[PDB]
Amino acid sequence: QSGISQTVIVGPWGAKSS
Amino acid sequence: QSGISQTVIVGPWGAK
Amino acid sequence: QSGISQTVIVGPWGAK
Amino acid sequence: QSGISQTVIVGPWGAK
Amino acid sequence: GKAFDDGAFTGIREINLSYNKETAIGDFQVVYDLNGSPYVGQNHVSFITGFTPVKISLDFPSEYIMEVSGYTGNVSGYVVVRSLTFKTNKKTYGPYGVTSGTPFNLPIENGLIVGFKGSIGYWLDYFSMYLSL
Amino acid sequence: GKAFDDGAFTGIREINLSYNKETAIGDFQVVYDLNGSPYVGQNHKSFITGFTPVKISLDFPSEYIMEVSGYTGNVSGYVVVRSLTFKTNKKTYGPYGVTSGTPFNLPIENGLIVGFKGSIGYWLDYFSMYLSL
Amino acid sequence: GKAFDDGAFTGIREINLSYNKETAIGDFQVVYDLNGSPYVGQNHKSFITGFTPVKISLDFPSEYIMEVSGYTGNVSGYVVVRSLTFKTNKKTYGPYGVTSGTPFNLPIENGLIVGFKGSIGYWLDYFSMYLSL
Amino acid sequence: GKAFDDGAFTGIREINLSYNKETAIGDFQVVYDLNGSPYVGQNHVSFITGFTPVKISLDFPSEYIMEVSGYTGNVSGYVVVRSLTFKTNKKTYGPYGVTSGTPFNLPIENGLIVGFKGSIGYWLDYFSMYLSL
Ligand SMILES: OC[C@H]1O[C@H](OC[C@H]2O[C@@H](O)[C@H](O)[C@@H](O)[C@@H]2O)[C@H](O)[C@@H](O)[C@H]1O
Ligand SMILES: OC[C@H]1O[C@H](OC[C@H]2O[C@@H](O)[C@H](O)[C@@H](O)[C@@H]2O)[C@H](O)[C@@H](O)[C@H]1O
Ligand SMILES: OC[C@H]1O[C@H](OC[C@H]2O[C@@H](O)[C@H](O)[C@@H](O)[C@@H]2O)[C@H](O)[C@@H](O)[C@H]1O
Ligand SMILES: OC[C@H]1O[C@H](OC[C@H]2O[C@H](O)[C@H](O)[C@@H](O)[C@@H]2O)[C@H](O)[C@@H](O)[C@H]1O
Repeated sequence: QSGISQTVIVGPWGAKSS
Repeated sequence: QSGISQTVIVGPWGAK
Repeated sequence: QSGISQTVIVGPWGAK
Repeated sequence: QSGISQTVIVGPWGAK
Repeated sequence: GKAFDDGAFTGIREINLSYNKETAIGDFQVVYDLNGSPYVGQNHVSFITGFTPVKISLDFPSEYIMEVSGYTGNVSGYVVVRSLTFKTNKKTYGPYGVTSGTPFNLPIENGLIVGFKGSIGYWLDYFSMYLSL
Repeated sequence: GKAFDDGAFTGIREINLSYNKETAIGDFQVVYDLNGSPYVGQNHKSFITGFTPVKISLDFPSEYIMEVSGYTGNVSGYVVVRSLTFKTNKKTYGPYGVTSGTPFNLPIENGLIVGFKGSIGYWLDYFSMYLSL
Repeated sequence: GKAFDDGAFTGIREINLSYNKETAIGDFQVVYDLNGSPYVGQNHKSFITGFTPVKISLDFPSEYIMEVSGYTGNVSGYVVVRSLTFKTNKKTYGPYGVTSGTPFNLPIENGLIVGFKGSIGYWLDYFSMYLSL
Repeated sequence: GKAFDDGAFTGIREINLSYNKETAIGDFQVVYDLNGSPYVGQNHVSFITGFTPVKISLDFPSEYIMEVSGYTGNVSGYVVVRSLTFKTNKKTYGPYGVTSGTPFNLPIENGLIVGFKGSIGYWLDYFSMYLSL
């Protein structure tokens, strides 16, 4: 992995990103 | 505190 | 619970 | 990312 | 309805649910993954029958749910989950049911759904989801 | 719009945002808690002005958000967040903005919102939330 | 030896292990808790016999492990785990095996041990632990 | 000694400590990562002076700690951390200090060190680490 901590991310709400 | 593991929980959606 | 985030903490090593 | 959940793992202790 | 709580697991392998084009979501059962082995969750059945069954077999572990959306509405004086849609990184499953009422959606940027809990009487009354990395 | 990503912290102390009763949400800024100390995040502003400011001061740490809801909809041909409401274990803040369009809501049964990210052009185009235990 | 990986669960209810006062730790098996139900893990046995079995029955969920310690040493040309000790918030179990060699210890201020993995040949070659909140 | 608690962050960019090869570890300070930006942690200084400074600059984010090990033991009547070593996926830093006494080591298969807490009087009395995914 990398040295960056990660967490759960919900969303996004609004304009579509995917 | 408790010997029970825990998790994030979202909801509920629907009847109150 | 409270409004403070938690994390796993291992230790301590050294004096009691 | 895969569909497999992850958790922190410490070790190993013993043979290498 | 009768409450249920599946708990948290390692992942999701398959979802079996049933619906009715005139009412809402009926039965609900999940086949989770438990440390590499399939684990069949208990089958939460409706009090009645006449539903159309659906089987969603995910190509675990490369395919997984990225968004869950649906509608909650009134049926026979009860607020219940009338529809559900599951979007994975490979396909969209649904919508299943009736898309009338109040919408809701849960898109995930980072993390996975690892468990379900809720209540089912005649139809799915409500539900929550367990989230983890 | 211009994208932003505050990242994750240990809690939330205060939220500052602006809206317009005829358009959508404009500016967004948060004062997070960082291991017991206030950490002032950057102010993410709209490319324009004329918004009504609002300050949400939480009685940290006994008071925390339990549910976030709002509305997304079309404005000038773009899809944006038009309204937001913050419900804590002690009070409800909002709604702020135009309660028109498609509703959404995120109730938290167990966990905490610890960060925000999104995009703002003339208005808030979209946003996500960091959740942790 | 033969590698094993139990995976992650909800907690620990019971630990069954065997040792030899002259060599090291042999068999290793755990009864985990899976969302409120006991779940018996595979029994990981030594290639040989002659060990003394030990059952550590925890008063789940009020009693849980707070520290694991032991000794790793050389036995007949192999580096193995020669001894283990489990300390819970209620008492201390062990030491079991031979308290000789290089010591190691993992105290936990916040969190829980929810799984085990390792390898067992004639004796316990090595092991790791899964930690979670 | 005087207790300290830095809390949890996003990662580790640089470690600055001082030691005395004939006694133990003295000063301790960490430059953390806070969502992509450097965050200079408070400097935890020894009650006395005369230590040798050491700077550990990590090639963040491609380089990170995989194992922390060391020794504890007495210096006069007090038990303290006599030595420390930091192994990353690229280099090994140390050992620094008296490599004698009671050994300890914490290898990490999956996860990251994201914070430190402990106590320092004349020397580093003891310490703990924050772990996260
Ligand atoms: O799933 C929704 C709802 O189902 C059950 O009750 C609905 C049922 O009640 C009867 O008394 C009425 O005659 C019939 O028309 C209704 O459909 C369940 O008992 C209830 O709690 C709720 O779950
Ligand atoms: O927030 C919605 C939207 O804002 C920008 O576009 C709106 C508007 O910006 C003005 O500066 C221009 O004069 C006008 O032509 C644009 O329509 C942003 O560019 C867009 O991506 C989106 O964020
Ligand atoms: O870090 C270890 C220790 O530091 C302080 O005590 C040091 C102590 O050493 C004695 O030999 C000296 O005569 C005396 O002046 C010093 O106080 C600290 O007080 C102690 O709690 C502990 O942290
Ligand atoms: O547990 C330590 C060690 O155990 C095994 O080695 C002991 C003997 O095992 C077999 O009988 C083999 O025939 C002999 O060569 C060997 O001495 C195991 O094979 C090791 O990998 C290791 O686990």
